[PDB]
Amino acid sequence: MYFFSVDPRNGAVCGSCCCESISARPGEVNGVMVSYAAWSAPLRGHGLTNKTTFEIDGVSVTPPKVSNAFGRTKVGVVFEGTLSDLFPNPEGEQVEYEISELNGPSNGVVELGANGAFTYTPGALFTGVDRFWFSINGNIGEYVISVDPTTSELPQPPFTTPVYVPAARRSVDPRTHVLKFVLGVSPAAIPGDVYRLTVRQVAIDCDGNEFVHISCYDISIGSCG
Amino acid sequence: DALSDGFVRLCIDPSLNFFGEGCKILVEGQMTDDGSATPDAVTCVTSELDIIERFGQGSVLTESLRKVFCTCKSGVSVYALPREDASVNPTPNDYATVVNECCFAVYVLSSDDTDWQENLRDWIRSAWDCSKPQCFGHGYVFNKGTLGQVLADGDNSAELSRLALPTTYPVLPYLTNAAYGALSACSTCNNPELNIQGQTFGLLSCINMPESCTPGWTFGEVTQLQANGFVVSIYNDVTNYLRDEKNRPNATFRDASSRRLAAATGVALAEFLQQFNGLAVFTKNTNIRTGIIGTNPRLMLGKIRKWAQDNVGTLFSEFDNINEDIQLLTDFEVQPKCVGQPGIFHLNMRYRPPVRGARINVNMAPALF
Amino acid sequence: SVNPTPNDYATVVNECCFAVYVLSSDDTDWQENLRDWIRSAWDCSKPQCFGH
Amino acid sequence: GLLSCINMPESCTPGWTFGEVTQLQANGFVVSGSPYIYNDVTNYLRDEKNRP
Amino acid sequence: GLLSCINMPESCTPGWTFGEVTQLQANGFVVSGSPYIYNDVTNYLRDEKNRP
Repeated sequence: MYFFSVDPRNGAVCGSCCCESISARPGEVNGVMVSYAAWSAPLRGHGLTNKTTFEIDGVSVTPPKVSNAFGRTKVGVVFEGTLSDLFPNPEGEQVEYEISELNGPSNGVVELGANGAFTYTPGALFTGVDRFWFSINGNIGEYVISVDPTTSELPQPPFTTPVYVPAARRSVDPRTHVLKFVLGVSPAAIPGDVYRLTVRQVAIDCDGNEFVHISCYDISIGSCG
Repeated sequence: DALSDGFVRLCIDPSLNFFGEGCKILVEGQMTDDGSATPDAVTCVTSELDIIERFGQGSVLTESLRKVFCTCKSGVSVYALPREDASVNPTPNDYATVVNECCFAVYVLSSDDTDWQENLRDWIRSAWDCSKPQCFGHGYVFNKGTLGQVLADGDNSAELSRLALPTTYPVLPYLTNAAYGALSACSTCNNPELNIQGQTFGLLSCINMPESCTPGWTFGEVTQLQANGFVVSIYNDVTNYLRDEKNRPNATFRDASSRRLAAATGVALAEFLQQFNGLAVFTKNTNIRTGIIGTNPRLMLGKIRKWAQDNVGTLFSEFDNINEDIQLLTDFEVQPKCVGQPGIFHLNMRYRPPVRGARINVNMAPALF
Repeated sequence: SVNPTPNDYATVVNECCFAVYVLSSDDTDWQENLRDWIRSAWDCSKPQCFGH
Repeated sequence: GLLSCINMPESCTPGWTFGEVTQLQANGFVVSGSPYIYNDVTNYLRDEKNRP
Repeated sequence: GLLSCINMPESCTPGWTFGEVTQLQANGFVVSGSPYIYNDVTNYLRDEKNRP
């Protein structure tokens, strides 16, 4: 659990510009707590509010080699798919595929064929979305399947970004001025990449007005811990 | 040949280089498109070989960096910002993007346009601000014109060393300017105490001006220039200050030596204070325990004072009332305790440039027997 | 007569050091080749037993 | 390290040249140039997995 | 500095005159005015950059 303290804005780790540092390993889902106690306590009021805003920007991305793919099968019916038209294998190289058991399916089982073929049998009595993470010759990508409840269809979810912050897992403790949130890292994040997360937290005075505060953290996707 | 074994491995190369470069002067000037290089892009040029088809043949920058490439034989890391062309003087330049945190000690701007000079001034003063990231840059610019104009066409900026030139000066102005800066850098970029004046420490090598009888600025004009500011040639390597916030006399920030030594003290104290990171600083009971690395605000002030009592004479001069010149106040001390937060401190010192020699009025009065 | 270019100089003369070299020709190519060879008795990636 | 009793027939070209030597000096071997010995190391390059 | 075993016929106007002599010397080419040699230098006039 990361624990950071905010500057109380008195002109009183600059690193490169201002933003802090957060190491991260591909696949992990960690938690971060930032204490606005230093900044919001002198402003005697009603503490923070639940109006945080997060934004992710990449200053080092290393564009992905493999690509992703979608799927819209039905309930109970088996699904078939290929894994050869994903990796463009520019220079002549073995196309050895692999399905990591750490990041396999969630409500089914795959059957990796001999040449990039796979058979996805969804769990009986199950309708929704599922993902899995393949590794085509060291480079990792994801395959998403949408199992539909045999009526018509199911919408298309967004392919998860390398570094993300979950939709609704943030919280604020106005009695201690602490913001809790989660940092999710895709297994497809390439080591060495560096992303930037910017936060805009709003405190409130005893009359219902607002006090804005902006900060960053540089998330370094590093391998081996 | 006794070298077969593999123990010694020798490379007999004439053009070797060992020096730790440093000394990162920047040159700015318009260009001709002959130079095959991206404009508006800082380029740490090598020695001559990569020339005119890198910055623009013929144009001002060519001669400027030629003089600079001249002068100093070894010691500097020349940097060039080849601005592009367009009562014309294409100078517009708010470009803190192209030139940024990578910091340059000396600056030379080969353009008499007031606006360009003032923009460079602003950029340097921004760098020289209380902002925690510091590099302490200094610039050098030229300024021709008549006495009235030269006086009028000036300011208070002490971050430049605006050079004055009469409207008779044979050599093309910017030329000398470059040389000036060049010499200074390569000379002082290790010893800041040195001051570039007289004949031995400061004579511009690459000038070769045609000799005459009528010099230029007459004695009166010389006094005007000197007192007011400008560095009329070289002699009197001051930076035009003449004033302060409200009260005019501020002798301290007059000499360039003072400015370089002040930057030296700044970087020294910055690289020194960092041994107070971590530490743990008790500020309520003021009683560090037994067996825990820690310090108290009073102890910190003591340390700071001890430090400032060693560099004296070499960086500072005497520190008249040490009890008042160096003050360290904690956040809680000044602010009545509602808005106080442990960790914040305020240090304030009193810079006094080491007094140097100056005029020695002589009054020899002969007599007999 | 199209004079020959005995370029190789690697195997013909291995690391057998000779103080003085005497080329008897006007072929700019031949001269350049000998130049390159002697520019190997003064490199870094060898014991450099030299010669002019 | 000068192997005394070898009396090798003097020649003008070695076996392993500089490259392949430099190569198997990183890889532990006991390359010999009369012929003298140098780089008297053992064929040890790596502990259990951490090679360096 | 004498090339004794040459024995060239006689002097009328030996090759390069003074001007050409000095020009080639500046360009780094030994001139042999029995012709004695002088300026026994090599053809070296400039490094990566530095001319003098």
